[PDB]
Amino acid sequence: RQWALEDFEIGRPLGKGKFGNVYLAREKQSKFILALKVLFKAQLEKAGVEHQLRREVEIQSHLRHPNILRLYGYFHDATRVYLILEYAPLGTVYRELQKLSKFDEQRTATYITELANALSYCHSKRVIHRDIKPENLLLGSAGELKIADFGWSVHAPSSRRTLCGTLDYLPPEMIEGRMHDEKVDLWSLGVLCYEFLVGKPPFEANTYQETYKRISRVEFTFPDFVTEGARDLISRLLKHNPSQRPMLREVLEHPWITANSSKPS
Ligand SMILES: Nc1ncnc2c1ncn2[C@@H]1O[C@H](CO)[C@@H](O)[C@H]1O
Repeated sequence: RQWALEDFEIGRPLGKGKFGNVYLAREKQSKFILALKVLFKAQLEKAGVEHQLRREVEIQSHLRHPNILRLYGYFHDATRVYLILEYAPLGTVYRELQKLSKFDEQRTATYITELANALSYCHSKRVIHRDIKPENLLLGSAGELKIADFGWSVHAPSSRRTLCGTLDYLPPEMIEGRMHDEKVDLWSLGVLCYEFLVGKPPFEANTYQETYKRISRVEFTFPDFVTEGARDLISRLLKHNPSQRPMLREVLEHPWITANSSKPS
């Protein structure tokens, strides 16, 4: 229940983040393989994330889902923060997107279904992720999608804010500073589905200021190859009005999703 660094053997780095680095690790006692994410307190303090970390650790620990990355434990070096995480052999969706350039409809539909299932579970338990991007999505050995990086996640409805980072996956309401609900995740689902098929985010721009306008205006276009079934789901998800956005169940039962999805709703 209480861990120390000595209990682990550290391997190659899985990932780097401004706050920290993620390492492959093996628990000595069990030979269990897992990902160890290392954060210095000092980097952490300057930003007011110390409370943010507490929210991430608590929510992820008590959540159990096939499509949600598992947090096994946490401990603190003097002074470093260590997170013990499930290890995903197939890596990030973001990496997969770079290699394939774009995802086929069958693969896209499956990720959405898995995402939707995980989100339904999250929403049921009163959790909203609020930050869903391919960099935050991991792949299981079976190749199943697993959601991760719950830091920005919070209980809703809530007012938690845009200043620090890229706006590509943020809803108009969050960027505009209006209070937001679970619908924020539905918007994210719409952005991801578009990015998977097109290979780029719908509101992507050279400029932060320009992206802000695109999101607020909600002006996006479809390449010719995107199917009408795909367009319909995307258009429904990307709605300036959160109330107009469909429920997760609606997404799961959508004809395009049902037809092209390997995994059942
Ligand atoms: N368990 C893990 N397996 C593989 N990569 C991971 C894991 N946890 C975090 N990462 C990587 O480290 C980054 C920081 O969380 C992620 O965006 C991802 O690239």
